[PDB]
Amino acid sequence: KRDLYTQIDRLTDQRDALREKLSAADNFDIQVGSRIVHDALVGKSVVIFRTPDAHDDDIAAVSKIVGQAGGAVTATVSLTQEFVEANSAEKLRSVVNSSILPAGSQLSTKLVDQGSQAGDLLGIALLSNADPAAPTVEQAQRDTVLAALRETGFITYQPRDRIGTANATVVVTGGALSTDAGNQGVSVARFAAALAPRGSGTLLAGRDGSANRPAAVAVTRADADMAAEISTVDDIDAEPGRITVILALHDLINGGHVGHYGTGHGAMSVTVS
Amino acid sequence: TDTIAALIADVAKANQRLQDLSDEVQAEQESVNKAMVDVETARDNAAAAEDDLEVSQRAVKDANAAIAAAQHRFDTFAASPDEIIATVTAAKTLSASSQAVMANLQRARTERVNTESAARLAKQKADKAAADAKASQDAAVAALTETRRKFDEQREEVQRLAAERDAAQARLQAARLVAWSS
Repeated sequence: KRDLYTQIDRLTDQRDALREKLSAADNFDIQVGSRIVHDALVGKSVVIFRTPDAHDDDIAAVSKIVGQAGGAVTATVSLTQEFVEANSAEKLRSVVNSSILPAGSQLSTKLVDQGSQAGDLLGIALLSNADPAAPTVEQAQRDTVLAALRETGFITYQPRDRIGTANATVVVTGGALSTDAGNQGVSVARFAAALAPRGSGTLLAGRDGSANRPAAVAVTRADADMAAEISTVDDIDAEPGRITVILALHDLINGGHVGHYGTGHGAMSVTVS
Repeated sequence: TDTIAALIADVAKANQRLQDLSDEVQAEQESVNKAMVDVETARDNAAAAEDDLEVSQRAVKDANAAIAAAQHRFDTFAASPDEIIATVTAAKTLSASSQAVMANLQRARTERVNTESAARLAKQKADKAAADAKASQDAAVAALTETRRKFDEQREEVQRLAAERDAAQARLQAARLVAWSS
């Protein structure tokens, strides 16, 4: 068609109509969010991990929906830039492989990268093993692991005292990574995968663009081992993505079913069935 | 009420209590001896658990040093135009091998840390059993001295009563003779 003016007006009117429908669709989801996740996490606790590129509003939305599900958030641990860049790998492993490991607790000896080892030790400190034979970590023992990782600049956490044990975990990232920040994808994907066996399930949640390499969600989906260990959400920036974090966390705690959700590359569906 | 038959029966009841306290002193002395032995075995176990911990701590110290020594070779190796192209070519050729050497040393180090972790828990359990053994030896020693003081108290009461019975029997035989002589 060579009617360029009438094409611009028609396309502007189509785009504006879809924007209105989309605002209403997102408002529908906010208003029924508590109905969707009703009793999804009753009696259960979640520990939240967040990366430097994660958005405050996503963490707050996940934490609000956890509460709507009848669940509690034990703490929000921020993984510092010193951890995710992976340039302090040996300093990290010298802290993890020290007497800070609670007495009698055993570190995994399979993967020795700093991401896997940090998630393994923080899984011991902050999560409850689905296996009753595994040790129950004391409050003083958990605080020791946390203070050592905070003095060495790997983590930041709220609240600073009396953090309880959690059933499951969410690791929240931002969107797409710049190629120069590619180390952050692998370190956080391995970090998230090592938390999976230490509790009742880990979900790795990212904003739009996280399903593209080199982001953690994409690194997870492309690695057969990690894609089988943790669940992922690639659109935590949107309300359907935030609701799916809780619905897929429910699936992990009750049955251990792993899925890859959202609108991006490698997502098997938008949400759980 | 003040008859010699009643006084004799009073000595017999007091002496039965004294016999019972003597029997408790002997039984509690055996408990102190048994507890004394339990303390020495628990203290030996705690000293053996400290040796297992020291051995595992040394092994951790060695594993950490082997990682540091591998990193020192890789760092010193990295440290002229055609010579610098050759250093980079050699380092890039051996890169994946250096990673595999390091992964092997890191895994070995975690395995030593896990052995030390188990040993730390065994040392804490052995110390708790040694402290619980001492708590029992102390509770048995204190119970023995309490029965020993009740025994000493009863032995003096039995001596007092037997001295009265002996004096009354001596007075009875003397009074019988003064009456019999008249």
